[PDB]
Amino acid sequence: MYGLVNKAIQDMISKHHGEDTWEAIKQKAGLEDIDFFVGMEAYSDDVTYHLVGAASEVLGKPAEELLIAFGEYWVTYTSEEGYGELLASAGDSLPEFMENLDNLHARVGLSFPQLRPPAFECQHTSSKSMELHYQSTRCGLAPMVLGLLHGLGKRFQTKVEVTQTAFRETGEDHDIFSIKYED
Ligand code: HEM
Ligand code: NA
Ligand SMILES: [Xe]
Repeated sequence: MYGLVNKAIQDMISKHHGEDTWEAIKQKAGLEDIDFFVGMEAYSDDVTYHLVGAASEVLGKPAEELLIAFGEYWVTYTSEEGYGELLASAGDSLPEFMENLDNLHARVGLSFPQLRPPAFECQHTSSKSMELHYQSTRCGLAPMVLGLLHGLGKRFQTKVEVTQTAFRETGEDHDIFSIKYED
């Protein structure tokens, strides 16, 4: 994934647990050979998977719980590290935001030529609910989508309730989430 993602992980861990913990996790992840992540440079997806697993071991939290926290953090992080206007342009409510997500990644994709973004599709079931279809080239990030939806929730001052109804992990085609929302 692009370094921006790994910088964000480093930043979340450092701010919440301190630099000493961040150095232990980096060492454990097998990355001592990397002084710093380059935001606009492509890295092997392995770098990120090794960091999550090393953080899970060192911090004693399941990888899935860290991915939910990272998903909320990403909403705030991008807005403060050069992408606030891009975010604002994708809208001012949770559902309109999700409709634009493919289009937001296409814009991100101008500047990150080698991006493999997720694909998201909405089916609106009412003015207060939707089904969200998530398809990805990667495994295991559905829990990250749960935290991102909560970050967008805090962003738009909107109560959100998210329940996953289908799992790529239990053989289903792709992950589907059921979302209820409300001002
Ligand atoms: C301006 C804001 C954002 C920027 C600059 C950005 C950029 C990125 C980048 C660089 C990646 C890594 C992909 C790669 O290296 O191939 C990524 C992945 C991802 N992004 Fe976005 N992103 C933004 C906002 C969001 C938001 C708000 C969501 C909320 C759903 C989201 C959903 C995801 C997911 C689930 C992935 C995991 C990759 C996958 O599933 O295959 N992004 N994004
Ligand atoms: Na990576
Ligand atoms: Xe992300």
